[PDB]
Amino acid sequence: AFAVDAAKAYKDYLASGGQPITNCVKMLCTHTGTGQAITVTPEANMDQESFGGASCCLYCRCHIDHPNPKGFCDLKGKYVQIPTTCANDPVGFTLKNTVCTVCGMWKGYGCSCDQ
Amino acid sequence: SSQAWQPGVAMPNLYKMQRMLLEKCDLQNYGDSATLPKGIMMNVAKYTQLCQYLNTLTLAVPYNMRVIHFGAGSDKGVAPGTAVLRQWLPTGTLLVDSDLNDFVSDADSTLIGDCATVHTANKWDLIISDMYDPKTKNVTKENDSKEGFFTYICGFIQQKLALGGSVAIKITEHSWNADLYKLMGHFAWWTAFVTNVNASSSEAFLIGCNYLGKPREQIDGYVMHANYIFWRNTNPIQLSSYSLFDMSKFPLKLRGTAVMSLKEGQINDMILSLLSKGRLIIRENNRVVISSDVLVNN
Ligand SMILES: Nc1ncnc2c1ncn2[C@@H]1O[C@H](CSc2ccc(Cl)c(C(=O)O)c2)[C@@H](O)[C@H]1O
Ligand SMILES: [Zn+2]
Ligand SMILES: [Zn+2]
Repeated sequence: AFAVDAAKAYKDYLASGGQPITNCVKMLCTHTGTGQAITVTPEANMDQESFGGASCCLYCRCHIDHPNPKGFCDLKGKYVQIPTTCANDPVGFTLKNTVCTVCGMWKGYGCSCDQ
Repeated sequence: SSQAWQPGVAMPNLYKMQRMLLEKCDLQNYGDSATLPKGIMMNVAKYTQLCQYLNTLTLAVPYNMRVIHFGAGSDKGVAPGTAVLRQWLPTGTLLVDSDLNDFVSDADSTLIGDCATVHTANKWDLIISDMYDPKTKNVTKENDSKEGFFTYICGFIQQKLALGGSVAIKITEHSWNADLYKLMGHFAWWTAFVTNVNASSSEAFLIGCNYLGKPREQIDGYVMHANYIFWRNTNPIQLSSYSLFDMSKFPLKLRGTAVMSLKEGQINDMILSLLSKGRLIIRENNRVVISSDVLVNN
């Protein structure tokens, strides 16, 4: 039943005042993109930064298994859009947030499906 | 310099035609640095400018394009150059990268180990290398042609680059190889390209544009490297990040370049002319299979 819980460990590390994971790969882009969360090319809008996906994945960066049966990664080989106000910690942002399955935007950071 | 709004500066043709003796590289703007956009790493800026320059050349861009990237890791364990290449290349392009040291990457497949351990069944349309051994920078001994990974790269080009394909191979004042310059004469065109963000370094990318598989011109690589250093020594390049701010036309144009299988006896001058124009790739279109040799010991 033992499993390492890296997500909880990083969240607890952050809450205790630890410095976020660095060297996430920030892309140059127009910042006139769709703003969707996870895309095949950078899609940051004026309020976002775009990052290489593998570098923003806790499991990729920590060299640990991805937490699903197939071990598949939702970020590697893609680009992740991070709100500029949260771009100091892209790994923590992707860990803590969810993508709306109908509009593709971050819940609470672009998804307007509930208004 | 109008050059400051370009992504970088290519070695002018007249400098390629000289017969200079090799001198020490002494850059006027040595130690200066470009102001990068907030939070952007040098490696992202450098690869972005390389790709912007490659956008100006007659690259063959087929469907199911195949690109391999050597030296793709960083001491931070990520692959910023691979991330730029994946942004640049058409969606669906197969991108493989490799480094001596482990790293995590956005490439479709990644091989860890010395480049000499890398073997591929297939040929490639574009080869990018950033490999560099910092031990070459020994200002106290003669600057001779280097081997090491350059020997691998030269054989890899001759054996696994599709006709019509292109390369961009990093060199510096001390990290260079005479046979690699000689191989530039086996392309329809070649240059040494300096990014504007890293213009304070003797780094350049040796670019071979549209591979022909035979010598089009005879190049003495010892002379050509001396010519390159002479150009750098007498032409200071103003550091510049200007081109990083306009990405609206960044993606590589999906050209649909024809891919054909031909045996060496059907490459006539009409085929050679299509290859030279970026209009044809010659290789099989089978499955892409790669491997890394593992040395087993106690
Ligand atoms: N034979 C070989 N096979 C496979 N990979 C190889 C290789 N030789 C080098 N590399 C790899 O190329 C990458 C870029 S080289 C480099 C490293 C550190 C610095 Cl600090 C600088 C700099 O000064 O900018 C440049 C490195 O990640 C190295 O691991
Ligand atoms: Zn991952
Ligand atoms: Zn939504």
